[PDB]
Amino acid sequence: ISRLGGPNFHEIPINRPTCPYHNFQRDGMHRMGIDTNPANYEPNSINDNWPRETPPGPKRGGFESYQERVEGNKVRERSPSFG
Amino acid sequence: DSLAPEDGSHRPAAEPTPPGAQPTAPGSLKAPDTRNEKLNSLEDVRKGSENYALTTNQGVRIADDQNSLRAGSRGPTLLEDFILREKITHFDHERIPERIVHARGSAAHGYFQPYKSLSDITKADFLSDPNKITPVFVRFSTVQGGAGSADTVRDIRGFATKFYTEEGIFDLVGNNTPIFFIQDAHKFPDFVHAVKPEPHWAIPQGQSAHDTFWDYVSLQPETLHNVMWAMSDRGIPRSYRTMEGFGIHTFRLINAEGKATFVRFHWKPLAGKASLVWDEAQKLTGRDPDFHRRELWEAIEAGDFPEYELGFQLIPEEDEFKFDFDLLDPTKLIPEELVPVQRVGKMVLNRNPDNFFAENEQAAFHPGHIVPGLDFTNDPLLQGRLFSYTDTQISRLGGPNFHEIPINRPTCPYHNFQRDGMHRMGIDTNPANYEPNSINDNWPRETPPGPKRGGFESYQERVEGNKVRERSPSFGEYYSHPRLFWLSQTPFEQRHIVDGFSFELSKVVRPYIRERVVDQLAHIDLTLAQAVAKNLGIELTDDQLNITPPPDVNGLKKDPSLSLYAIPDGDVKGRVVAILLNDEVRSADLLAILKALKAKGVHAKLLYSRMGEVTADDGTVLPIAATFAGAPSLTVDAVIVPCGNIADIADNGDANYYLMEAYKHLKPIALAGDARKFKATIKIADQGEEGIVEADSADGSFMDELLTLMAAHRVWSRIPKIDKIPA
Amino acid sequence: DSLAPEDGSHRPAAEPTPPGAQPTAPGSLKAPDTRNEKLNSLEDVRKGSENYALTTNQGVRIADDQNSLRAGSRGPTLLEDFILREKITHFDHERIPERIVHARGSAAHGYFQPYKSLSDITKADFLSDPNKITPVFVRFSTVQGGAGSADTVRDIRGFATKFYTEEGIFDLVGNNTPIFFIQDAHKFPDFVHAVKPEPHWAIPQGQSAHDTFWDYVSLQPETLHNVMWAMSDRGIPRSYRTMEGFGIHTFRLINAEGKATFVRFHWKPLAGKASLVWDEAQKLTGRDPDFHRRELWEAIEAGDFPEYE
Amino acid sequence: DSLAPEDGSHRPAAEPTPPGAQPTAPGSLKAPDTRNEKLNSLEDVRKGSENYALTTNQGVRIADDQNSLRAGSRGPTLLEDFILREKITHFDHERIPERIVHARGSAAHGYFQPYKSLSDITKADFLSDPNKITPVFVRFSTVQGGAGSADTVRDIRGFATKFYTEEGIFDLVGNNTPIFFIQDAHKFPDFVHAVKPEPHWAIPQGQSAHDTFWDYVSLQPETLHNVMWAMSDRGIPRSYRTMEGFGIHTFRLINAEGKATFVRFHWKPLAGKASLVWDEAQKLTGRDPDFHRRELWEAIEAGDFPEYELGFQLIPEEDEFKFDFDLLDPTKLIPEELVPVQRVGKMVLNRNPDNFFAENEQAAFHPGHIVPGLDFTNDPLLQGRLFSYTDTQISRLGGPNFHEIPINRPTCPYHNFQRDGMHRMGIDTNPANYEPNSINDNWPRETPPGPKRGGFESYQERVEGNKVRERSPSFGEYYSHPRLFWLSQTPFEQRHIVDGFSFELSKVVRPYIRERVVDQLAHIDLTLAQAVAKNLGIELTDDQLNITPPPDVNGLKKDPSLSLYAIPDGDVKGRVVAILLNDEVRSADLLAILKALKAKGVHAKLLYSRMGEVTADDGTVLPIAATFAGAPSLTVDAVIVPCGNIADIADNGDANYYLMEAYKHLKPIALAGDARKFKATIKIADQGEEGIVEADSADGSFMDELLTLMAAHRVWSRIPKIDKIPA
Ligand code: HDD
Ligand code: HDD
Ligand code: HDD
Repeated sequence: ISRLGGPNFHEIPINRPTCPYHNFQRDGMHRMGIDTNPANYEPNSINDNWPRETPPGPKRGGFESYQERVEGNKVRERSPSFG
Repeated sequence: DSLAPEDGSHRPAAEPTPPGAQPTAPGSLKAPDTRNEKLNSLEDVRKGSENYALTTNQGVRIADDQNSLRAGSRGPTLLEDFILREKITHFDHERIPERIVHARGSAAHGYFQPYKSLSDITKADFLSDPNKITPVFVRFSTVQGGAGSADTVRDIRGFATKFYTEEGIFDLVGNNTPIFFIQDAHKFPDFVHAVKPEPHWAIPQGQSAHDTFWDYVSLQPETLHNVMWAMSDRGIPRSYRTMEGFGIHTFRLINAEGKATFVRFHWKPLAGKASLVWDEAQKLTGRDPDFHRRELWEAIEAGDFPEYELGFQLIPEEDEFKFDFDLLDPTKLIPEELVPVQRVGKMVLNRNPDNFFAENEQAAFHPGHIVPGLDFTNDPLLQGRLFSYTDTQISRLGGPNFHEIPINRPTCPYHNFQRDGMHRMGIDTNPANYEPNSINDNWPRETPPGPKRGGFESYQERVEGNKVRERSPSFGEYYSHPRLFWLSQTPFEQRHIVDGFSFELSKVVRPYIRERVVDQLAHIDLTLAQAVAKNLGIELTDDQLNITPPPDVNGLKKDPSLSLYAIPDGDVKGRVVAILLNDEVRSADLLAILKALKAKGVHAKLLYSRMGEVTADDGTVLPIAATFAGAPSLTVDAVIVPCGNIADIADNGDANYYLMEAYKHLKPIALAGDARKFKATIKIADQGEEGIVEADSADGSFMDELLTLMAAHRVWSRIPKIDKIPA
Repeated sequence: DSLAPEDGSHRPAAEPTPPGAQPTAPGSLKAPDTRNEKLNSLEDVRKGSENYALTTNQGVRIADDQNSLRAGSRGPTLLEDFILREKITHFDHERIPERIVHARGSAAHGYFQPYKSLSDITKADFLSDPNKITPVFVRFSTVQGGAGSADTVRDIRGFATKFYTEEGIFDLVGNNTPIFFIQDAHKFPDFVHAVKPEPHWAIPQGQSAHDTFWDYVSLQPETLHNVMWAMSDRGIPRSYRTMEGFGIHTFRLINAEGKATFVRFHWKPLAGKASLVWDEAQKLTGRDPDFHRRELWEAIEAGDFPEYE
Repeated sequence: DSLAPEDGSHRPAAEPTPPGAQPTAPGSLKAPDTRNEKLNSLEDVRKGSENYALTTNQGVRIADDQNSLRAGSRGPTLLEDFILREKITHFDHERIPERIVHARGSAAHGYFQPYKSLSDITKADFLSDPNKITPVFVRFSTVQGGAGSADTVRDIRGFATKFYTEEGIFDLVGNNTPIFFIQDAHKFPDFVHAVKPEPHWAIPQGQSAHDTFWDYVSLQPETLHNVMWAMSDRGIPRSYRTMEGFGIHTFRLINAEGKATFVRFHWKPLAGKASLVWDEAQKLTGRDPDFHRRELWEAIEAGDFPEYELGFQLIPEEDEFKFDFDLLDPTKLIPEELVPVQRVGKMVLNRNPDNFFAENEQAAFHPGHIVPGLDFTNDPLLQGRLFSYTDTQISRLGGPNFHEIPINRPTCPYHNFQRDGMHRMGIDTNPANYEPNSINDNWPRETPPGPKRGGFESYQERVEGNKVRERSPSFGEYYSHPRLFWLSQTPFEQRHIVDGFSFELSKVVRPYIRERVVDQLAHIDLTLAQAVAKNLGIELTDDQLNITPPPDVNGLKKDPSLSLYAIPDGDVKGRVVAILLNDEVRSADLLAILKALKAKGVHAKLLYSRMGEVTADDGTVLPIAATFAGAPSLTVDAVIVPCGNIADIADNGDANYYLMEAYKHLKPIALAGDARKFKATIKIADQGEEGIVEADSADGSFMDELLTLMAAHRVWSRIPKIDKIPA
C-alpha cells in the first residue's frame, strides 16, 4: 500500500494475472480497470449475482481452506518443541 | 493595517454565550480556561497569529501577499517566485482521502469520570477510581455520505470516543443503534457498497433510498434488525446530544484475578432521546446541511455541554448460552429487561476544537485500541474490524506514524523499537532498535501482566474447531429482534417506521425489489407488512398473510427501553424557540416569554421579515436575529408569537408558512393575544387544541404550558390532523 | 443464481428511454452502439462480469464470499484468511483526495466537430476540418462544496472539456460566468479559504453565505463583478444543459503564418439559458442533492443529449 | 531482562574518543553538552528509552514481545493480535522514496559565524554581526548512487548546508566542483538519466563509467568542464572534510540601500584538500562502502570537527559583461586569479544526529530557500532548480507539510494562512485562514522591506526580450574552461585525469562513443587527447592533431587554486596510521610512535593477524583494533611497522600485502629496526628512497619525518615506481 501506492498494485502490468479476475472491489488510487457491472456488491439480483462464487472441486473450483483441527487456548507462547 | 472595526465587534467574547449571540470561534479562543490533560498537551503544536509577521513556511517574511512576481506589471509570472509556488503548492495538496465510511462527522473535546471504582470486574486503569479524570475526544458521524454531505439524513450515526488513559488509548467506536446490519466482517464491503452511491453515476448521496441498498437487504435477512432502527425515527436524530450510543459487540472486562465478564457498552444521553420527523429532516438537509455540526458546536459554546452516561450490560461467562440469541451475533441486541445497564460514569463534552481539519478530520479511532482490563470476543464482525482500522490509515493519514498526529497522541508514555515511516516526528535516541538487546540493557522492556500498570495479555479463551469459512448456525435467526423492536415502539413510532419503509421503497425503481422487501416484513409482523404493502400498491399473498410470527425473545413481547418516547425523558435545556415579531410588539409578552425561557435554559431567536431592529410598544428596541425564510421553523423546537401589531405580519406568507411548517412537524406553538388570529392558517378550532398554547397574554401560566409541551418534545396527538394542511 | 427475477425486469433496456422509465445503467451497457475514438480506446481496460467466477485480484476463485475463515464456526478469525484481508484492504483504501476545488462534479463523454476549417486564424488540428471529429469528456461542477455536497447550491459552476485531439490533449477549463473573482493567482488560496467552510468548525458546506466570504469581498472590490453573477440567478442553473460556459481568460490563436489573435472562449447552450429561483434551489438541495448529476445522466439516457456551441 | 554486561562496557563514554576506541552512538548521548539553538529546539521530539516500558504506539504496555497470539502454542495466528499487526504494519511502511539524485549522503549538526558584519553588501541577518551564531545542518552526498550505494565512488559530491537564521531558513545547496555539467535545467532529466543506471537492466550503480553517460557527454560538449573535474582526483575525495564546496551559480547579495552585488559561494576546507587514488577508491567501495559516512561521524565523535570557511567571489553589477564567459553560465568557473574569494565566516560541524532516518533521510534542502539580503539571477540552471526542490518533496516527504518534520523546521517564527495537507502538525487558532481579513485584524501581516527584519522583495532586475526557448549565444563556448582546468593541474594530477578518462572509456562498450569523446578531448588539449587515445588503442587523425586549442580564459594560462595539490595546504589532524604489530613489539618504539601521533591529532589503529591482545617486550598488553585483512591499508593514510619479533609476521602474506597496497597507493611507510626486512617486499634500495622512513628505532627524527610525509598527503614521486609492482 505504500511501496506500490495503493491496493490496485495487481493492475501494475508485471503483477497482473493472465487468467480471469472479476470481483466487487472498486476504486482505490490509480484504478485502471473500468468496471461495467451494474452491481458492486453480492448478493445482487441486478446483475443476476455475477460474478459468482464457485464451489471447491477437483479442477477450476473455488478456494476452500483445509479443515485443520484447531485446539488450544488463545496464547502468546512459543511451542516447547521449537526450543 | 487596521481592518478590524474600531468597536471591537469582530471578536467573540471568551465567555459562554447562547446560539447566535456572537460569531463562533476556535475552542481555545472561545474558552481558554477550559482545560484537561489532552488539551494542555496539544499546546506544543497550537499556533497563534496576532502580532506575528506573515511568512513562508521556511520563516521568510512576505512583503507583498497580493501579487505574483512578473517581468513588468502586465508581464509573465516568473518561475523564481518561490513565495507564490510554496503558497499554491500547499493549497494544491490540502485534501487527504476522507474516511471510507463515516466521512461526515462532528467532534469535540471533553472528559470522563467513573462513578465508582470497577476494580472488582476490570483492571482498566481509567475505571479504577472516581477521581481518575480521563480526557476524551468524541466524533459523531453519519455513515454513508461524504465529508461534504448533509447532517440530518436518514442513516445510522457513529459515536466514537477516544479515551486518553494513563495506560494507553482506548477507542470505544460505536453507533447510535445497538446492533449492526451484518454478521461477518467479510461482507462489509458488500453492505457498504450497496448503501453508498451506486457505482455508475454516484447517486444517491447520504441516502439508503435506492435500488442496491434494498436489493442487498432483500437478499440478506440478517440486515432487517438494523434496517428497522434506521427506518424508525432513530435514523433521524434531533441532535447528537439526544441519541443513544452503543459499542454493539460483546467485549470482555478482565479483572486482576483474570476473571472475564462479557460486556456490552452503552452511552445514555443525559439530555434525553429526541428525533426529528422525516419531512423536517429531509427539508433541513437543504435549509442547513450543517445543522447537527452547528448544534453541537453552539451547545458547547453556550455551556449546554453534551453529557452522556457510560453504561455496561454485564453477563457472566457461564451465562454465555442462556439467551435464545448468540451473544457474539452483532445483529442481536441484549434487551435491557433481561440484562440491565449498570451506570458506570459520565462524559461531558465541553470544548470545541481549534482547527477542524487538524483535530477532527485527522483523528483516528479504532476499536482494536483497547487497554489491559478489556478484551475482545469472537464476534465475527468485531474480529474483522480489528484488521481494518489500522490498515485504512496508511492511505488516509499517509503512513504508520498516524499516532504522532497531535490529536491521536497518547498522553501516557509510549516507547518501542519501531522506527522510520513517512513523516516521522519522534527522534529516537535509543542505541538499539531491536530487542532483545544488551546495548541499551534491553530497554524499553516488556512488563508482565498484573493488577495495575502491567502489560497486555489476552484472556486465554479455549479455541476448539476446524478452520472453516462458516456462519454459526446460532446466528441464523433474523426476525425475532426486528419484531421485538417493532412491538416496543409507540403507535406513532410504528407509523413513522411504516412511512420510512414506504418512502424508501417508493424510490426503488425495480418493483420486484420492493415486493421482496415486503415479503421480508411479512416474516416480522403482518400489520407492518400490510401497511407498507398498501402504500406501495402491493397485495400480500395468501401465503404471506399466514406466515407465523417469530418467537418472542426469552419471553419478552416488548421492551420500552427500545422506544425513543415510550418512557418520558425530555430535557428542554439547550432547546430553542423561534419568536415571531411584528413592528410594535407588546413588550410585556416578550419580557414574560424571555424570562421563563431563560429560567429553563431554553434559547430564543427573534425573527422578522427583514434584518435590523423593530421597536416595541414601550420603546424597547428589539434586535432581529434572522428573517422568517432565513431561519425556518425546521431549526427550532417550538414557535411563540407575541401580541402587538399583528396586521404587520398577518398577511406575511412567510410568517403564515412558519406556523404551518412547525404545525405539520408536531412542534408546540404558542399564540398570545391578537397572535391568535393565526389559528385560521393552521385551522385550529375556537375551543383550541392540545399542542397549541393560547391566551390573552403571555403570562407565567402560558409559558409553563409551552415549556411542558417542549419537554414532551413533539405533539404526537396532532398526527391525524396534519394530513389536511397544505405544507 | 436464481436471484434476478424471471421476467428480466432487473435489466434496463439498452435503448434511449425517458427519465424514470428504467433503472439507470453504466453507459456502455445502456448505449452499446454509441462510440467515439476515445470510448473505443478505453475498451482494453473495461471489465465485464456476466458469467465470470468471483475471484481475488490475483485470479483465485472464491468458494465462500459470505464468511471469514475462523477456528470453529464461532471461533476467532484467522490471520491466514488472505481472501478476507485482500477484500477489506481494497475497501480500506478506496478513497483518493477530492479536488481542492470543484470536488462536486458530473461528467459525460461526447464529441466535437468544427463547422468550418479555422486554418486562417489557428493551426490547431482539431479546428482544421469540418469532417474532423474530436472525442470529448466534459465535467461540470460546483466550486466550493465537497464531492458529497449538493448540486443546486448557489455557487459558480465549472465547465471543463477534455479534447482528445490528434496533436495532443486540449483541456478547456472554464466556468459558467465570463469573469473570475480575483485578478492574480497568488490570492487564490485566500479567496478559496474565504468561501470554503470556515476553519474552526468546517461550516458552511456549499455556501458563500458566511462571514469570511463577505469579509474577503468587502476588502477586495475586484471580486464584486463575479459576486454580482453569483448573486443573480446565474448562481443557480436549472441544469448543466441550460448554462453558458466561458474560458474567462484571453488566450491566443496562432496560425501557420505565426500570427497571433487574442481569443476568449465561449460555450452556448443549445437548450437555452435557464435557472431556478433561490427558494426552489435551496429546497432542492434537501429533496434531491443529486439533481443536476441525475438530470445530466437522464438526459443522455433519454437521447436529450446536452449540446453546446 | 538485564542483558547489559555488569562492567558497563556496552556503553560508550560521553567524551571525545578516537576512532575505534568506543562503539559509536547517537549524538545527544555521545555529546550531551554540545548544544545549539536548533539542537535545543529538537528536544520536544527526542525520545529516550532507558527505564521505560515497551509499548504499542497507542501507549499500551506489551507483556510478550517474542510471540504472536495463536490458538494453541502450535496454532494459527489470530487476526485479533493488534500488537503484532501494529508492529509489522510500522515495519512494512518504514521506507520513503529516496532522493532522485544525491540519495547517498551523510550529515551533521554544527554552527556558523561571520568574521565581520557584511551589512555594507548584504542585509542578510545571519551575516550582520560576528557574534551572531547560526545553527546549521549539513549533508554531504554523492550524486548518482542510491541511498545504499558506496561512498568512495568517482562522482561529484553534494555539499548542502541548512542555515537556521532568525529571518528564515537559508539553504546553500552546492557541490564540490565550481561548475555543473549542463547549462539549462530543462536537460536535467536527460543528463541524470544518462549518468544513472541504464533503464533496461539498472547497471551500473555509483558510476559514470558506462555507455549512456559518455554518449551524452560526446553529444553535449557543455558537459566537458565538469567531466574534467570528475575524471580528476576531485571525483574521489579522501573525506568530506578534505574537499572544497561551491554554490556554482552566480547569486545576488542585496544591501539595505538596495544595491545588488553578484556573488558566487565557496567553502574552503580548513583540513585542506585531499583525494584518494582511483585503485584505492574503487577497492575501498568494496572493503568499506561506508568509509566517508563513518569517517565524518568518527571525526565528530573524536572532536576533529569538520571546519569550513565560507568565502564569496564578489562582482559589481557594472562588471557583468567583463569576462570572456557569461557570469550566468553554470558550466563556467570564475578563476580566483581574476576574482579572489573574500573570507566571510566559519562553519564547524560538531554533533552527529541521533537518528539517521529522522534527521538525515528526511532533511529537505532547496536553493530557493533564500532570505532577505540574497536574491537569484537568471542562470538558466538555477532558474529551473527553484521549481524542483519544492515539488519533489511532495512525494519524497509525503506532502506540503515537510517543513513541520523536526529537522526542517525553522527556529524563527513562521505564521501564514496555509492550512491542512497530509500529516498536518500545527494546530492554527487564527479565526481567519485568508487575508485580507478583518476578523483577526489582518494578522498575521505583511511586512515592508527594510534594513533588518523586513519582508522579502525581489531585486528589480530589468527584463527585456521575447518569449524564447533559446540558449544565449554567450553560453556556446565549451573548451576553454576545461583547458584552463587541465593546465592548472600538476603533472601527476594530469596523469590521474588521463587515467580516469581512460578507465571510464574502457567500460564503454560501443567503440564509436570512445572515439567521439577522444575527438572532444582533442578540442581541449592535444597532450590530454593523445594520452587517452593511446590508452584506448586509438590513433588521432591529422585533422585532430591540428585542432587549434581554445583561447586562454581572460589571459590566464593557468590558475593554481584549481589544483588540489599545486599549493601545499596539508593538515594531519584527524588522519590515521596503521601500526602493524608483532608478538613481541619493542615497547619503546611504540611509545615514541603513539605519542608523536597523538601530539598532532593523528589517530592510530593497532593491527595484527588475529584479534585480542599481544604482549610487548616489557609486558605491556597491547589491545588489537583489527586484523590486517579486517582494516586494509585503504582505510589509513600511512603505515608504520615497529621493531620486535618481525619473524612473527615476516612471512604473513596479509602483512606483506598491506605494505604493497599502501606502497602502490602512494602512502608514507615507516619501518623501524628489523621492520626494515619488509623493504624487500616493496623493493626498496639499501640506501632508501623518498617516501619511506627508516631507522634503527622509532626515536629521534623518525616520527617527524613520517609526519612531514603525511602533511604532503601522498608520495607523488613514487608514481613511476608503482607502475610495475604486482598489487
Ligand atoms: C471491517 C471493516 C468494518 C466494519 C465491519 C465496521 N467498520 Fe467501522 N469503519 C471502518 C471499517 C469497518 C473503517 C474503514 O476502518 C473506518 C473508516 C475509516 C476509519 O478510520 O475507520 C471506520 C469508521 C467508523 C466510525 C468513525 C470513527 C471516526 O469518527 O473516525 C465509527 C463510529 C464506526 N466505524 C463504527 C462502526 C460500528 C459500531 C461498526 C459495527 C459494529 C462498524 N464500524 C463496522
Ligand atoms: C492557482 C490556482 C487556480 C486558479 C487561480 C483557479 N483554479 Fe481552477 N482548479 C485549481 C487551481 C486553480 C486546482 C487546484 O488545480 C484544481 C482542483 C483540482 C484539479 O485537478 O485542479 C482546479 C479545478 C478546476 C475546475 C474543475 C476541473 C474538473 O472538473 O476536474 C474547473 C472547471 C476550474 N478549476 C475552473 C477554473 C477557472 C475558470 C478559473 C479562473 C479563471 C480557475 N479555475 C482559477
Ligand atoms: C531541476 C532540477 C535540478 C537541477 C538542475 C539541479 N538539481 Fe540538485 N536536486 C534536485 C533537482 C535539481 C532535486 C530532485 O530536487 C533534488 C533531489 C531530492 C531533493 O530534495 O532535491 C536535488 C538534490 C540536490 C542535493 C542534495 C541535498 C541533500 O543533501 O538533500 C545537492 C547537494 C544538489 N542537488 C546540488 C545541486 C547543484 C549544486 C546543482 C547545479 C548547480 C543541481 N543540484 C542541479
